[PDB]
Amino acid sequence: NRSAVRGGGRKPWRQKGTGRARQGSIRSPQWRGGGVVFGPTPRSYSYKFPKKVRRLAMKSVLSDKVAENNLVAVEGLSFDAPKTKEFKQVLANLSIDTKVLVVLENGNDFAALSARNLPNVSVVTSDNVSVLDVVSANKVLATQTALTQIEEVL
Amino acid sequence: FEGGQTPLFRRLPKRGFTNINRKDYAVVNLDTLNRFEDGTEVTPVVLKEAGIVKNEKAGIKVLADGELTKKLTVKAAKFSKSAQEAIEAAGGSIEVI
Amino acid sequence: ARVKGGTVTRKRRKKVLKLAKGYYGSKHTLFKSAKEQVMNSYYYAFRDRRQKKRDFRKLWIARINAAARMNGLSYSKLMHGLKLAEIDINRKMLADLAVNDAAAFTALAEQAKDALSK
RNA sequence: GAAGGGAGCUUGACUGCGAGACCUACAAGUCGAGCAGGGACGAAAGUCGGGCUUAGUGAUCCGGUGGUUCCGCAUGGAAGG
RNA sequence: GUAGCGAAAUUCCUUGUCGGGUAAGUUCCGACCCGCACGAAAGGCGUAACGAUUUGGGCACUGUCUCAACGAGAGACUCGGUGAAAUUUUAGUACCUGUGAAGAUGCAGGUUACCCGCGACAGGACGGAAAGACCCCAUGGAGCUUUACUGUAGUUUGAUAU
RNA sequence: AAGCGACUGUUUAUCAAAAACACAGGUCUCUGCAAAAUCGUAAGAUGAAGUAUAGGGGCUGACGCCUGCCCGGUGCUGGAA
RNA sequence: GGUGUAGUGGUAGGAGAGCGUUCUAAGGGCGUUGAAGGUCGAUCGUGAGGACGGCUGGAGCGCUUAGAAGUGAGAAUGCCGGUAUGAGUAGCGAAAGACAGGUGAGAAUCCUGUCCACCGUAUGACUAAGGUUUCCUGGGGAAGGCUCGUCCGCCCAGGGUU
RNA sequence: UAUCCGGGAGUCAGACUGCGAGUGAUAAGAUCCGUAGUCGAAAGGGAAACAGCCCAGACCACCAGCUAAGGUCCCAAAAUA
RNA sequence: GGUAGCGGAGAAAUUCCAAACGAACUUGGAGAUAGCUGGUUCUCUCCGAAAUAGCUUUAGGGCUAGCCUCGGAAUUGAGAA
RNA sequence: UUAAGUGAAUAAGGGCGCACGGUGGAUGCCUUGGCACUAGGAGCCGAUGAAGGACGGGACUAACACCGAUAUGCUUUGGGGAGCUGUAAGUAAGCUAUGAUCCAGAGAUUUCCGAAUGGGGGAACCCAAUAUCUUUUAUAGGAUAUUACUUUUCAGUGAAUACAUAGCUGAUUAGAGGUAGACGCAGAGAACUGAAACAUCUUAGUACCUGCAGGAAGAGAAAGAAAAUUCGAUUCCCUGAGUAGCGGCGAGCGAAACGGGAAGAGCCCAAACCAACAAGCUUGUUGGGGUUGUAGGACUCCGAUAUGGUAGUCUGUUAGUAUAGUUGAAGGAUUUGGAAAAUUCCGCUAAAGAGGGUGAAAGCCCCGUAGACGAAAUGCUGACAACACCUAGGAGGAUCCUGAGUACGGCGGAACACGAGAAAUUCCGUCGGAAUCCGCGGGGACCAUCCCGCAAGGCUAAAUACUCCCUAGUGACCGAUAGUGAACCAGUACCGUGAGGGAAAGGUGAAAAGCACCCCGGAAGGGGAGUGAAAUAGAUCCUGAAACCGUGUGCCUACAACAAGUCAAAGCUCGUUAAUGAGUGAUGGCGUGCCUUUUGUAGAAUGAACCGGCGAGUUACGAUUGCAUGCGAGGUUAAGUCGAAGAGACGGAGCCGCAGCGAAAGCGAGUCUGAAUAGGGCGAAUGAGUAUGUAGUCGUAGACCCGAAACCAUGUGAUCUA
Ligand SMILES: [K+]
Ligand SMILES: [K+]
Ligand SMILES: [K+]
Ligand SMILES: [K+]
Ligand SMILES: [K+]
Ligand SMILES: [K+]
Ligand SMILES: [K+]
Ligand SMILES: [K+]
Ligand SMILES: [K+]
Ligand SMILES: [K+]
Ligand SMILES: [K+]
Ligand SMILES: [K+]
Ligand SMILES: [K+]
Ligand SMILES: [K+]
Ligand SMILES: [K+]
Ligand SMILES: [K+]
Ligand SMILES: [K+]
Ligand SMILES: [K+]
Ligand SMILES: [K+]
Ligand SMILES: [K+]
Ligand SMILES: [K+]
Ligand SMILES: [K+]
Ligand SMILES: [K+]
Ligand SMILES: [K+]
Ligand SMILES: [K+]
Ligand SMILES: [K+]
Ligand SMILES: [K+]
Ligand SMILES: [K+]
Ligand SMILES: [K+]
Ligand SMILES: [K+]
Ligand SMILES: [K+]
Ligand SMILES: [K+]
Ligand SMILES: [K+]
Ligand SMILES: [K+]
Ligand SMILES: [K+]
Ligand SMILES: [K+]
Ligand SMILES: [K+]
Ligand SMILES: [K+]
Ligand SMILES: [K+]
Ligand SMILES: [K+]
Ligand SMILES: [K+]
Ligand SMILES: [K+]
Ligand SMILES: [K+]
Ligand SMILES: [K+]
Ligand SMILES: [K+]
Ligand SMILES: [K+]
Ligand SMILES: [K+]
Ligand SMILES: [K+]
Ligand SMILES: [K+]
Ligand SMILES: [K+]
Ligand SMILES: [K+]
Ligand SMILES: [K+]
Ligand SMILES: [K+]
Ligand SMILES: [K+]
Ligand SMILES: [K+]
Ligand SMILES: [Mg+2]
Ligand SMILES: [Mg+2]
Ligand SMILES: [Mg+2]
Ligand SMILES: [Mg+2]
Ligand SMILES: [Mg+2]
Ligand SMILES: [Mg+2]
Ligand SMILES: [Mg+2]
Ligand SMILES: [Mg+2]
Ligand SMILES: [Mg+2]
Ligand SMILES: [Mg+2]
Ligand SMILES: [Mg+2]
Ligand SMILES: [Mg+2]
Ligand SMILES: [Mg+2]
Ligand SMILES: [Mg+2]
Ligand SMILES: [Mg+2]
Ligand SMILES: [Mg+2]
Ligand SMILES: [Mg+2]
Ligand SMILES: [Mg+2]
Ligand SMILES: [Mg+2]
Ligand SMILES: [Mg+2]
Ligand SMILES: [Mg+2]
Ligand SMILES: [Mg+2]
Ligand SMILES: [Mg+2]
Ligand SMILES: [Mg+2]
Ligand SMILES: [Mg+2]
Ligand SMILES: [Mg+2]
Ligand SMILES: [Mg+2]
Ligand SMILES: [Mg+2]
Ligand SMILES: [Mg+2]
Ligand SMILES: [Mg+2]
Ligand SMILES: [Mg+2]
Ligand SMILES: [Mg+2]
Ligand SMILES: [Mg+2]
Ligand SMILES: [Mg+2]
Ligand SMILES: [Mg+2]
Ligand SMILES: [Mg+2]
Ligand SMILES: [Mg+2]
Ligand SMILES: [Mg+2]
Ligand SMILES: [Mg+2]
Ligand SMILES: [Mg+2]
Ligand SMILES: [Mg+2]
Ligand SMILES: [Mg+2]
Ligand SMILES: [Mg+2]
Ligand SMILES: [Mg+2]
Ligand SMILES: [Mg+2]
Ligand SMILES: [Mg+2]
Ligand SMILES: [Mg+2]
Ligand SMILES: [Mg+2]
Ligand SMILES: [Mg+2]
Ligand SMILES: [Mg+2]
Ligand SMILES: [Mg+2]
Ligand SMILES: [Mg+2]
Ligand SMILES: [Mg+2]
Ligand SMILES: [Mg+2]
Ligand SMILES: [Mg+2]
Ligand SMILES: [Mg+2]
Ligand SMILES: [Mg+2]
Ligand SMILES: [Mg+2]
Ligand SMILES: [Mg+2]
Ligand SMILES: [Mg+2]
Ligand SMILES: [Mg+2]
Ligand SMILES: [Mg+2]
Ligand SMILES: [Mg+2]
Ligand SMILES: [Mg+2]
Ligand SMILES: [Mg+2]
Ligand SMILES: [Mg+2]
Ligand SMILES: [Mg+2]
Ligand SMILES: [Mg+2]
Repeated sequence: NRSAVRGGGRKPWRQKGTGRARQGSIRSPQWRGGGVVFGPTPRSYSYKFPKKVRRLAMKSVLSDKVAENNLVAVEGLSFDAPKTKEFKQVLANLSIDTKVLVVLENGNDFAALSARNLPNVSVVTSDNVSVLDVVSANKVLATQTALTQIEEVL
Repeated sequence: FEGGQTPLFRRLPKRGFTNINRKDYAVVNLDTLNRFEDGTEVTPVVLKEAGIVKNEKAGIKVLADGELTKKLTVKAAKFSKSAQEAIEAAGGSIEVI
Repeated sequence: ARVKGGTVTRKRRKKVLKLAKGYYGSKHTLFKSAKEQVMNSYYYAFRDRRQKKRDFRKLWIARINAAARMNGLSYSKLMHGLKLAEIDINRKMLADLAVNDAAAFTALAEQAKDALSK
């Protein structure tokens, strides 16, 4: 704003006589290079909902997936070593081709690594799952242990 | 502001004072006491756990607004005379903690 | 999230200028003069869509009057006679008959005069 | 039919109020039957909360005087409210 | 309120009255004194010399004027070169009378007027230039004054310490 | 020939050069020296390496003739019951 | 959705519903077989506005739903830039130049010569300050020079202060 | 349609005409009230032009019709009724 | 070379102090304050004022009321003619 | 033929439409650079000469960059492996597998000015002294080292003056100055402004100035908070709360404790007393001793010579880490094309589908990324060890010690939210002036009782504040009038005496392939010919709007009074988004611009020369209402911890609501007034709230934008003028 712009202290010309429009500073907002009136300022956009509303939202997305039958539960995801080709074959076996949220229990590092690089796959741990993740994903591929941990969390 | 006419607060006089030793009590009524079972021992801790009284202020005072129906032993900072009569007529008892 | 001027300004002003085609000099070249003139044109256009009805009724009345005089009658007497005779042909059709079908207009005038006599 | 005038006795030129009204931007202003307390006059009815009615007045802050079963910075006092 | 001076750099009434000067003098000079409202160091009165001081008269001198005429040069004017500015709502931008925010190129009625220029003038465009300095207002500003209010530097007086 | 200013000077750079300022002269008053006065919080300076025939301040303004009355009021100066 | 009846001027101002701009998310698309942008057109909607063609252009951009705003200009003697009007107009800044010859693409303006004219207690000759290479030599004629320029205190390259 | 409750205002320069008064001079396009209208914030028709007068309130299209004020010899629609 | 802005200097004019001096210039407080003037950008639909009262160091400002708008509650329907 | 009547066409110029140019630089797209932050690092540099400069160094050298007479660089240790001699072309001359250029660590050199310090001085210049060395036969000349001031310590000399001291000399010691326009503490300290005026008050202990600093600072180990009975240094966050209070009781100002968290750490002296030393039984130095409020300590008795700890150390050893790096998967064809990454067909890779570049849009072409690996040298951190420094229990009180011109009081100021007020508590100046354990201070005047504590001495990490810089990133942040003033040789040009003010200016093309040659011309500039996908991409170079200027012409225009239009319309010309079409338009009707401000403006009231761009109700924190969602007599978490700068989880301290009435004690569906079971007021009967989102309005902030004359505080000016 005009206070922050460089310079602009003195009065450009006397109040009367010159025949020009009266001015106070070369940095006034109407001047080329003058300060900005209002405009963006640093601030936070984040707010918090009531805990009960948060919980209802999470339950709602998960319930919606189940009702549409887009929730695919697998007995377990084990990879001796991380290999994206093997995980891609796993998706094919499960017949999942659209966007998928892969929910893994904590510590399943090989599964997580092998899946993450696939363009349509979003990997999240059962302890860290959010409304946005579930809603974004068209299908939810979850392991049975992950579902157990989710049920405990909620 | 009233454009120079003497504002209302200026017209009106100050009044009263605040007692330094002022004591306010968290109020409880017989209808709320009905939420408990017969023979139950009602206590400030019990009320706080039940969530009926989150802030007890100087203490719990029991009032006789509603009709009590359960026998209870009630412990509180104070009791209104009507409240004590109602509790005791219901077969309960009152103790001034 | 800055929204610079863009092209909406030019688009809007160009619409006004196109509306002002044919005006005299700056009144079609310059946006401010053009807009001021286009507004007056709108005022005149709305006002004239009403005045136009008046003008043509006036024209028809004058032509009917000339034809009635030739047939031995004034415009006013002709219209009074037609109303008596229950003729609902309006002034537009009457003026058209006077200019184009003189015989038909004369027949209308005869019936009007007969009604007046009765 | 006095609200004008005179005489006797008096102090209602009362205390706590006050349904309901008028007036009104507000703050204010005006009228009020009636209830209770305790009275004046009158045999009684009953009248009396000043004067025939309408002017004779000034918000708040601050301070003085009197009363008060109110408060009293650990407690009892006090200081001060 | 003395001396002195006085219609004055002071006299409103006032071009006071009288005399001088002029054919004619609200100015000027001399005098008078009802000094609206002179006056003795914010000096009174007078004064040789001095003054790009103010005032009146005279001689000389003249285009200052009667009353304008001619001539020289620079600009202006034509041509070649170079080439701004203030102003500017758009303008195909008449006159009279009237009307209208009461003073019209633009509105009404009437009149006049072929199209485009060039050299001149300045009546109008309430012409340009400067958000009027006059006037009023703002619970504006600034400089200044004082026996305005409240302070205060200094100056001084007392107690006290050294 | 009259007014004003004695005079030479000085002044509003850029609308006023004058009758305005200065001036020599007059007068009043302060100041005994670390003088008074002034700059400075102070130190330190000017006054002045001067000393009442000197220095500061106020007024008047060459020269000539003169400068009347009032000390109640306000200042200053002195007094001290 | 249909019918009927009624209603629909409007400043300050209140309410409602929309258009368009940039960006984010998601989805679904379009683009060297030509995106955005620009331009023209006789196109659509009740309005802000939306399409579709031709041309230009040469690499990014729509659409639907939701979200966030530096979100819409014609006026502030507004700021910046560009370009007009006045206008081929004012002005071209105290004074004498003439002609012959030369140079050169081009000469009133540069060089040479002759005459003429001007200053001469200066417009001459020295120096201090200040300026700071403007000095000399050879080139140049974009710009600067109030015209012109072959020329210059200008530009280019060398050199010069013992 | 009135109330009452609440959110958001703007307005505190008014003008003229008719009628009733004051001030003024029984002047003012004056001034100050009361009352009605219009303008303000209202386009259209009439009053030559002419905010406030007369008629009349524009959501739009029409080269249809009937009227209001005001008009009908020509400009200029309609009676040389 | 010296004197510097709460200042200097002034033969005194508010006169000079770097082309505007009743208080220099520059930067900062600073986006001073401005009941004052100017400006404030797309569209359509519904409704639509006021220029008054009271009080005001108040009079071209402001506050409450009056007049407008949006939502709501309720009624023995209380409004208008 | 005569007469009467009618009578087109022509354009000196102009208008409209259209087409094509020019000018100019809007728009679109793009980006060298910015903006706001996050994580980590680093938080100082200087007499061992700094920050910042001047002048120099290149084969050519004007500028920038780098370097300093060892000058476009030197040495050394590592990295890297083919070109390299900057910008920056062009020559010219060279270097490089004997490993160059280049990258990182360490080191050498580092002119002159500048605190600048041998002296001087108008910065980058001048002139010296001493000693050694050097040139000359010799003087002159040259090089090197030392030579400021003050402070510390020491030594010698040494006055008035006898001793002395002062001074002087030398040696020794550590300071000066600059910053990072930030943060901290302190001294000094405004005004505009608000209060609708203004003085108390507010702005505000703010801006400015000055001092001192440190990487943080400050505070800090109770003469405390309290009175639930208890807590146990300090700091900071949430909350208490806009409460209690202060206040021309106005405008406004405004806590603290409790509670919840972040982080946590406690220690030294003085004194008593002891030992030694020295002088003059005390009195100073040294060492021991001892350190406190359930009083401690001395001192006297006993018993232990351990047990633990540390906020120490250029002490190593070790690990990790920072400063270069190495490695790192997978595609070919077909169509369009100048060019493929695009299209189409089949593949392949993925712990790598982050990103950037490549002739258009690439997982598989390149640089990269995931992942793996890597350090000679120098820092940093952590451990381990070493060294070092702290670290005693019990019982007695006879006596001694436990901070004096202090605490405190009067007067005058100031700080505490608290403006002298009833005013504690803290501090300053001045004066007066205590007690000391049976003692002293505090618990908001004061006293008594009770409780809590032990001043007048010192030190102390962490949580906290800030970012000039460095490294790695992020963004519903900017995209050349924006974003830093500065994307570009910017604090430059330019302006000013000076302080100081302060710009403008980005884009050819994929690649210069930057138009050989020819032609007009003195050139400039053009036309060909070429390059190119494109030259109307030709360097004023992407796109190329509008104003403005011009060329061509389809229609109209020289009897007309014109806010320039609109309505009606002949004629002429032309044929589209094919529409009851388009351009022009004789002629006729109606008709005084836009805006602002007004009772009223065409107004002869204001604003705009035109065009383009830019240019004004926003955000944060609170209040309140509507709408929406969740829960519902309940609702909800704040700070903080974990987590991607996310969601989310935990966190119930706290806030709102469920009870009101009263000034208050207090009572309570009632309560207050009152003598009152009266009346009346406010409430209940007669219940919905709360968290969040969103919108309207308001408050605090510049608060919709622009505008004063002015006020105040540092500085710069006597080159004009007095
Ligand atoms: K006289
Ligand atoms: K006089
Ligand atoms: K005479
Ligand atoms: K004279
Ligand atoms: K003179
Ligand atoms: K003459
Ligand atoms: K007017
Ligand atoms: K004229
Ligand atoms: K002034
Ligand atoms: K004089
Ligand atoms: K004199
Ligand atoms: K004299
Ligand atoms: K003179
Ligand atoms: K003078
Ligand atoms: K004299
Ligand atoms: K004197
Ligand atoms: K005097
Ligand atoms: K004198
Ligand atoms: K006297
Ligand atoms: K006296
Ligand atoms: K197009
Ligand atoms: K904005
Ligand atoms: K403008
Ligand atoms: K021009
Ligand atoms: K021109
Ligand atoms: K030459
Ligand atoms: K309302
Ligand atoms: K009237
Ligand atoms: K002078
Ligand atoms: K023509
Ligand atoms: K120096
Ligand atoms: K900083
Ligand atoms: K003040
Ligand atoms: K005010
Ligand atoms: K510290
Ligand atoms: K608060
Ligand atoms: K006040
Ligand atoms: K010890
Ligand atoms: K490639
Ligand atoms: K790529
Ligand atoms: K290391
Ligand atoms: K106090
Ligand atoms: K205490
Ligand atoms: K304590
Ligand atoms: K191109
Ligand atoms: K044309
Ligand atoms: K016409
Ligand atoms: K005017
Ligand atoms: K009662
Ligand atoms: K009651
Ligand atoms: K709700
Ligand atoms: K809300
Ligand atoms: K603001
Ligand atoms: K606001
Ligand atoms: K000077
Ligand atoms: Mg500033
Ligand atoms: Mg002008
Ligand atoms: Mg900017
Ligand atoms: Mg714009
Ligand atoms: Mg009609
Ligand atoms: Mg007490
Ligand atoms: Mg107490
Ligand atoms: Mg006379
Ligand atoms: Mg005479
Ligand atoms: Mg006199
Ligand atoms: Mg005198
Ligand atoms: Mg005199
Ligand atoms: Mg000419
Ligand atoms: Mg008139
Ligand atoms: Mg007229
Ligand atoms: Mg006209
Ligand atoms: Mg005019
Ligand atoms: Mg004028
Ligand atoms: Mg004015
Ligand atoms: Mg004189
Ligand atoms: Mg003289
Ligand atoms: Mg002058
Ligand atoms: Mg003069
Ligand atoms: Mg005098
Ligand atoms: Mg209507
Ligand atoms: Mg775009
Ligand atoms: Mg904007
Ligand atoms: Mg503009
Ligand atoms: Mg002319
Ligand atoms: Mg000349
Ligand atoms: Mg001479
Ligand atoms: Mg020369
Ligand atoms: Mg030459
Ligand atoms: Mg020339
Ligand atoms: Mg009037
Ligand atoms: Mg109005
Ligand atoms: Mg009308
Ligand atoms: Mg009007
Ligand atoms: Mg009819
Ligand atoms: Mg007719
Ligand atoms: Mg007749
Ligand atoms: Mg004066
Ligand atoms: Mg000057
Ligand atoms: Mg301020
Ligand atoms: Mg309406
Ligand atoms: Mg008042
Ligand atoms: Mg090597
Ligand atoms: Mg030196
Ligand atoms: Mg004020
Ligand atoms: Mg440090
Ligand atoms: Mg690879
Ligand atoms: Mg492919
Ligand atoms: Mg205080
Ligand atoms: Mg004291
Ligand atoms: Mg005390
Ligand atoms: Mg204790
Ligand atoms: Mg710390
Ligand atoms: Mg810029
Ligand atoms: Mg651009
Ligand atoms: Mg700039
Ligand atoms: Mg092109
Ligand atoms: Mg171009
Ligand atoms: Mg004619
Ligand atoms: Mg003609
Ligand atoms: Mg007016
Ligand atoms: Mg104008
Ligand atoms: Mg100076
Ligand atoms: Mg000097």
